[PDB]
Amino acid sequence: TMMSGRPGRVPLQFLPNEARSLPPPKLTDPRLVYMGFLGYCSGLIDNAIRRRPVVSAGLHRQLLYVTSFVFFGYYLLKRQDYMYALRDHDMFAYVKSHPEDFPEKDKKTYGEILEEFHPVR
Amino acid sequence: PFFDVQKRLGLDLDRWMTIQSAEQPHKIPGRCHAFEKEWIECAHGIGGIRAEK
Amino acid sequence: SSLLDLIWLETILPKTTSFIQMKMSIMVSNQKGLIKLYFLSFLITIMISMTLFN
Amino acid sequence: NVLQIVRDHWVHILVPVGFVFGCYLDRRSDEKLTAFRNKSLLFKRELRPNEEVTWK
Amino acid sequence: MLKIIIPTTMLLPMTWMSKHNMIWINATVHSLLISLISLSLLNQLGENSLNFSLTFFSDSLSAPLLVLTTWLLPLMLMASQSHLSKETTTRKKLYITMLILLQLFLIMTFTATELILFYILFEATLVPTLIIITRWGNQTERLNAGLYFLFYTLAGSLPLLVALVYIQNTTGSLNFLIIHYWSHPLSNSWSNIFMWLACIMAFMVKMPLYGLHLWLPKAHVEAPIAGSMVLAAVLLKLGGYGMMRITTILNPLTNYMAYPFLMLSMWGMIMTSSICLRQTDLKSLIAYSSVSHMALVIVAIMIQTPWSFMGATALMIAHGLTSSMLFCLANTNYERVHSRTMILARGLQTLLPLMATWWLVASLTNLALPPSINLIGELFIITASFSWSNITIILMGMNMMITALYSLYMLITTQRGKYTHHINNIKPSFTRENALMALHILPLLLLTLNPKMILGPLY
Amino acid sequence: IRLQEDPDPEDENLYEKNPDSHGYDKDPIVDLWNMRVVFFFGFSIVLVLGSTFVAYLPDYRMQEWARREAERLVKYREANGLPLMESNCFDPNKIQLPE
Amino acid sequence: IARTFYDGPEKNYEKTMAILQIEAEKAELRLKELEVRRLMRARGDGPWYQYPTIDKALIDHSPKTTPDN
Amino acid sequence: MNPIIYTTLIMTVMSGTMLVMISSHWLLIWIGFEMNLLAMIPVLMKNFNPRATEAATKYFLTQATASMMLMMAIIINLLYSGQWTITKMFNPVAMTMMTMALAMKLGLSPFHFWVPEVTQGISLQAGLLLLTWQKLAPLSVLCQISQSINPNLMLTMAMLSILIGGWGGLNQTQLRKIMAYSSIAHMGWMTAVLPYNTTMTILNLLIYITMTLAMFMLLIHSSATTTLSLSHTWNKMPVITSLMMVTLLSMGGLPPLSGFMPKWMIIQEMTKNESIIMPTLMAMTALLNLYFYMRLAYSSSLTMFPSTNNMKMKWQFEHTKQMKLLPTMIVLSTLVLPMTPALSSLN
Amino acid sequence: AKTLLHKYSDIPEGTECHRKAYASTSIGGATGLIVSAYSIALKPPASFLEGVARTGRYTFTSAAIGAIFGLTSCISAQVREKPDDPLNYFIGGCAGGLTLGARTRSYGIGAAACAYMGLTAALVKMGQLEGWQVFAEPKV
Ligand SMILES: CCCCCCCCCCCCCCCCCC(=O)OC[C@H](COP(=O)([O-])OCC(O)COP(=O)([O-])OC[C@@H](COC(=O)CCCCCCCCCCCCCCCCC)OC(=O)CCCCCCCCCCCCCCCCC)OC(=O)CCCCCCCCCCCCCCCCC
Ligand SMILES: CCCCCCCCCCCCCCCCC[C@@H](O)O[C@H](CO[C@H](O)CCCCCCCCCCCCCCC)COP(=O)(O)OCC[N+](C)(C)C
Repeated sequence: TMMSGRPGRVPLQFLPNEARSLPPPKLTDPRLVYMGFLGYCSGLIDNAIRRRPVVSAGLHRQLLYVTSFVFFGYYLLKRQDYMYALRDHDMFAYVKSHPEDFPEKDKKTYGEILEEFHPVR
Repeated sequence: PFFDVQKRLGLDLDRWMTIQSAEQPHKIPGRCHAFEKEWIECAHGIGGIRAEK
Repeated sequence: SSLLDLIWLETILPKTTSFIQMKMSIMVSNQKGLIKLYFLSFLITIMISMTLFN
Repeated sequence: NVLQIVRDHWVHILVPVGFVFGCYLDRRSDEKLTAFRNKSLLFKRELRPNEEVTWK
Repeated sequence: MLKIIIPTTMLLPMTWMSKHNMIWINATVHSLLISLISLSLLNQLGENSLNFSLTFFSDSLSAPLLVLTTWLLPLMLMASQSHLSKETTTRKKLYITMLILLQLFLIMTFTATELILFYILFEATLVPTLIIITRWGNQTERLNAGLYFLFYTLAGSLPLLVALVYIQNTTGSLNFLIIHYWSHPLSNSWSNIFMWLACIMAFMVKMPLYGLHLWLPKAHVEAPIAGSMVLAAVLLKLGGYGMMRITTILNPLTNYMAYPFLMLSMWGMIMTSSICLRQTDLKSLIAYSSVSHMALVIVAIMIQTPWSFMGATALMIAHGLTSSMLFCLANTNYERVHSRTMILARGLQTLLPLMATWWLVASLTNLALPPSINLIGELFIITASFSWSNITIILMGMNMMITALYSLYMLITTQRGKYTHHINNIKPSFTRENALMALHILPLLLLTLNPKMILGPLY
Repeated sequence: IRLQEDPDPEDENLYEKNPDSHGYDKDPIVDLWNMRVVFFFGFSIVLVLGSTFVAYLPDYRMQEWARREAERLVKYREANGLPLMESNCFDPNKIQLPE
Repeated sequence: IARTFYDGPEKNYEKTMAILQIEAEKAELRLKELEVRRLMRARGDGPWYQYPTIDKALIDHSPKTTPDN
Repeated sequence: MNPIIYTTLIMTVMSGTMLVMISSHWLLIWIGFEMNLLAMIPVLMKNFNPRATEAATKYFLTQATASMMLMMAIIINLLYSGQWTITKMFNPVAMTMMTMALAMKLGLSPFHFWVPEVTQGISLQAGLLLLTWQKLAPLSVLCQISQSINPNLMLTMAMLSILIGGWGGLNQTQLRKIMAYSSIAHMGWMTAVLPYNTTMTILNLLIYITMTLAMFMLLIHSSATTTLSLSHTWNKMPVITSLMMVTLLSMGGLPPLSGFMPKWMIIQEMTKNESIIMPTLMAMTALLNLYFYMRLAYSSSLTMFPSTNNMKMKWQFEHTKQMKLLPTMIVLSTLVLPMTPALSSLN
Repeated sequence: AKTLLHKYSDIPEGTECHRKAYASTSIGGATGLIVSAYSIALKPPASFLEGVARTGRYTFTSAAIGAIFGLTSCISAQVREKPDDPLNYFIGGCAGGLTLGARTRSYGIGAAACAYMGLTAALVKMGQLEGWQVFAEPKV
């Protein structure tokens, strides 16, 4: 468990207060569109299993499938983005705090670096 | 895995019984109350790895 | 065609592997469903784990 | 009648509109990679009087 | 690449929404349109690749393969509608759906810019192919053929996944551009030897290498005609494309590790040609010819010189076209007499003259007849092998002689002689079959006219 | 017999019902239009138009550019007595060898 | 054809520069993240791998039956 | 069984598992396991027959032994530390006892025989509940105590589980025993990744639960318990066979289906920790599971087996009961590979 | 187990062939005893004498395989004067496979065992040389 038990973590909180400072996903996010596509596929499979006309029947039901998937996908994307932002924040802070462990190395050009040449023949 | 409903809701379901340095009936002390208190206070807030080291 | 393609290249990789897997499958699944037998197996496993794992 | 032809041949626009939508998404992908536009050492130049960007 | 990817994913709903008698017409017409659109990818650069976005890029190696895939889809539709007349509408649409899904996976495979996304797509191509074989194949052995194909490919490719994730952990990236610019020599150690083995063995199984090839006759003989066409023309070329791409990070260890694979390739080239000489089945003959040509391509990639890569690219494109055409011709014969035996139907020149002409042209391209791109690729590989060593010419000449022998043997056996007397149902060739052969053969000669389009990035 | 199974059907000949058939479909009109669209699109459009498009693709591979650059380099170098092909790809002054 | 269908070489050149910069930055970040994870797990002094310990708010500090706790 | 009694027993099983998941005290965790087992026995015996009675007896014996060993480990840990909280265990012997007990509860090899036996004994609904929920609880305990797990013992049991699952499934021809051996193999994968990333353990658990729910509900819909029974389903409802074939392909780990995501992530995570031989062996051994999934797919969808004469009456009639969330389980178990980076949300 | 492996590895690679053979024989005997115990538990014999016979047969087969592997590997390393070479372990593994084939009285089992055990033993030698680990310690 890497980030479980990180200080200041409220248990059973899907989205903390500090996540509000991040850009929310655009409603036309390709990931949101894919969640809607999953909802549509679920609706078609429902019609097929129940032996209704696949594309025509149950338009209200198919709409509910798509809407539920888009809703949950929006909140899932927010939580995923928050966790990744948290990971990057922690990593940058640790690198800043441990300079002796993450030292800046002098850059040498390829005119100074010597590399063995392996001919292909 | 661990859903800390007790911490979230402010409940106390078994944390009273977890340790022998906690509140006991009639203030009966444990055999190693002072040692356990010292160890808990030392290891508070630094995690398992640093606490063991 | 015959000796290599139809016979020996077939025997080395896919036929031998399939035969070994079939034999091991028969060995694993050939159980009488006797709780006495596989609880004795559990006892052996527990003793081995206690002794040979440190 | 005329309606039946549209009722039957409405599926012949799907691939063309897919091509158009793909071109649009290609342009959108290009417009997010404009961080070194007019900044490469080989191609950096001065802007013309009546142009805002070198390429789109 | 989205202007080519989205129209395929729109072929899907169009196929499922068109009428019951317009599925073949719609699919064929719009496949041809998508092929025409994909022809625009041939305008490549001399310095670098076409970096469309972060996810897709095109090169002089990817572009001809994409054009071949997009061109092969409508031909497969024509052959399929030949052999799937009595099927239900839903199952016809499912077959067309499998073909479209396979094309989409192949497009994204050739244009994927990361080794891991390339792996995901190049493994995703297995499912539609397996379904097509084991569902719409004719004989009993389609099930065993599908098992062989699937498990050979997966046993080859799982260590590749392990090696790819290991390399990502080691170097930070699997992007092809980054691993090309930040490549480092591979030191001679056991760990490096096994990394090299993981990668190369995945693609050698996909190729196939001689000794890892039995799945190929099993699957190519037992698949339906569209399955046979896509298995030989395109799916064999995923191995070559992958081996060309991944050998950036495998030097100089490729100089020392290529001896077993070169020996296997040269000797198995000889052996598979000799097998072709004595095959009682036509489809098996074409499959073993495919094995021999891919052995030559493996030799080219392993010797790994600028002249060998150009020959490898040319030979891959040429073999795709030629083998697809040969499979189509054999399938027309099979749809006449309902048997794959080569000596059952004879005198087909005096029963069907224009099909005899198509057989002649396909067999003349199968053997390297100048100035065809088949010969161009074979000759470039032979020249590079001659620079590698001077006995490769001995093996290459023997292979060319045997190739001519078995190609003309197939032609003479099927077309010449006297017709079988009791086969009285050889109806005249259909316009559909004639047009299929013409659409196979004309692009090959036009590619002869303009050969720099299929010589790869090293040109 | 071990099953109630259909007999194997006789092969269906497309020329019996439709003597002037192209082999695309059982229906004559659908068959004719399938032939027409295949021939038109494939042969005419793809073959002719794609071949001429590929023939007249712009010279983005820089063959003629490289030839003109080489002519300029050769003219300049032979005018001044310099070697036509430089002996080194990079500048040895920029290169720093180990001691 | 060049006017109607294609673009100038500058667009592809500078797009490749942008793509390469993004990919190089991502590779650097991946390697640095691996290093940080290794150090955090080995030492236990960062926000990661903070396995719980017993809360010291549970200790009862009131006088007991016996003076010596 | 009365419907009210049945739903209260289901709620008691769920309450025991939730007590295990939310407790911070080893005694309360043990109480949760006990409550789960006590309410779970009648669910297995819901349809009374000798096979159900035998399966319930074997399950009770195994789970009682595991609970006894678990309590012994808890007491030994208390002896050497005086701590009741569930954290890193302070005694290696207590940790070994705890690992053995939790592995016996989960069915990891060599504690696996009861899994195929009980699953074949009990009905399809009972097997669904068994596999899913009764894997859900002990894995949460293991994730809590992961930092003290012996890697050698855990990985040995995981590789044994993968091998045994593959081989047993190869031999089996009954659908419930096939499902049980598949379950053993998947538990092997999860516990193999357990000592490195509990997040990856949770991801594999969720994907496995989704695929298992879809598969068991398809079997319940088709009323098929053997291979030959499932071979008649193409002549009644060919859609169910196709969905089952796609789900079987997903379970075998073929890209780009959802079954590839856990294997991919686990291989990557173990490679980060300098494990190569173990991921390679694990990946190669899954070909056995794929083989018997493909053998099952040949019989049901890719080939048409002979049918009978009363299938005509079955055609005339229609399926009444509607499975809850079957389309959602079908979609989630096959089409969520492009949504892989949500495992950070899972973190 | 760990003690036996430590003894075998503490004997140097190309020296003390008798001690190497003794250590490998002990390891093989322990493995055979474990296999025989599981076989007795899972497939009960018809009699105590039959159980003892089966245990002895399995134990002797495993001990012979271990002794042949260790002796052959050490002798090959000694005569070739090339320690730290996987070929020695490959030869030992194929010799052990031939011993298994002789014990089972089957040429096919002998050949397959020679191939597989040779590859396994050579891989183990390569792992010792290169630092490969099977049960890797958690990090990262
Ligand atoms: C969108 C098009 C499709 C794209 C697919 C891409 C992937 C999507 C996945 C999910 C798809 C949604 C779910 C569909 C379920 C359909 C079930 C069904 O009944 O199908 C038949 C049904 C019609 O038949 P029916 O009247 O129901 O009669 C059925 C009887 O069985 C008829 O009787 P019968 O006996 O003749 O039928 C028997 C038949 C009946 O069997 C079926 O119909 C089953 C079909 C497959 C099961 C569903 C699998 C879902 C899992 C994901 C993978 C799907 C790939 C294939 C998708 C097929 C889609 C139909 O079974 C067989 O023949 C057995 C064959 C066994 C092998 C093949 C089956 C497995 C194929 C999939 C595995 C390979 C996956 C590879 C990996 C990659 C995946 C992406 O087809 C449809 O309704 C078509 C669905 C789509 C309609 C169009 C939707 C879009 C409309 C326009 C949108 C425009 C957008 C805006 C554009 C801009 C301009 C405006
Ligand atoms: C009507 C609209 C649609 C609704 C449909 C609902 C269906 C889903 C139901 C919602 C499930 C999530 C519950 C949200 C409220 C609970 C809040 C809490 O549970 O969230 C966090 C935890 O929530 C879950 O752990 C993560 C939720 C996300 C899981 C779904 C995505 C799984 C990844 C799959 C990727 C590929 C598929 C992509 C989705 C299709 C709390 O963290 P914590 O209490 O401290 O965890 C302790 C244990 N740990 C640390 C070991 C983890």
